[PDB]
Amino acid sequence: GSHMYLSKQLEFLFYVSSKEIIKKYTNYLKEYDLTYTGYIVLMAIENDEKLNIKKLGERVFLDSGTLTPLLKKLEKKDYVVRTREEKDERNLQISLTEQGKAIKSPLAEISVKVFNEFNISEREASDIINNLRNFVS
Amino acid sequence: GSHMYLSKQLEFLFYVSSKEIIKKYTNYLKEYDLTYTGYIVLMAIENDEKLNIKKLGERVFLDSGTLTPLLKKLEKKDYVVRTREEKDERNLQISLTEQGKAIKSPLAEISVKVFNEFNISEREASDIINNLRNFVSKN
Repeated sequence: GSHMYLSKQLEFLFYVSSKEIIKKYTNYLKEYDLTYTGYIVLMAIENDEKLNIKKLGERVFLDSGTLTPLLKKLEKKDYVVRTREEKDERNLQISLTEQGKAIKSPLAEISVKVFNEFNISEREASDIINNLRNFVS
Repeated sequence: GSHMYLSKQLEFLFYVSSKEIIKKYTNYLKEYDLTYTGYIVLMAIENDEKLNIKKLGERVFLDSGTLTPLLKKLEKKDYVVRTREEKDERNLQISLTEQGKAIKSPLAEISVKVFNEFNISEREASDIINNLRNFVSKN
């Protein structure tokens, strides 16, 4: 009732919620040699798209400290291509490779599998969506 | 139907709410030279508790990869200490120091400030709480 108690409950429940979700993603993704964050990046890059490391970090809310080594990892696995620009070799363009393009869409099956494990009704899921949408406004 | 649709919305919204939340905690934690994960570890350890890096890792959903460096960093700040119980020295315990249990007092003020920023009603907050409590409870 006090905002102190509600805030501690919100803190706890958002933390555990997101961590339980991520743990399930990590389990499904391990056989793809992917982390949850690597998954998020591949899904965020739109297939015919070329984009800057800074624009990608904004879309996905990661700083260059995290993205940079992640991209090299993805580049090693041949899911992303990191092409240095002609004039400024510092500046990098990021795009999906052919297999990076392909493994999206088996990866697109994973979200259904993760959330079905929580066994909530469509109604409960719609309530959570409406809760969180209003929350993110 | 709607399972594919609903799962994408849920994924997105849990991802973005977590980023928005952590961003606000990070702001308030600058003062204290603590990372968000640092804050979470300090609050998770009850003032007079001893526990394994395994068990602490369970609680805060962190593996040794990430916890090991975190603990040594908190230990050099003098907030935590690592000890082995004489009954079984194989068990490496972690517990809070005196000044590690101390500054948990001003840190405990942060959560109210963070969630106040979203400007939701007590009814909305209570409903979020009830819905997430239902979600988490089946693990």
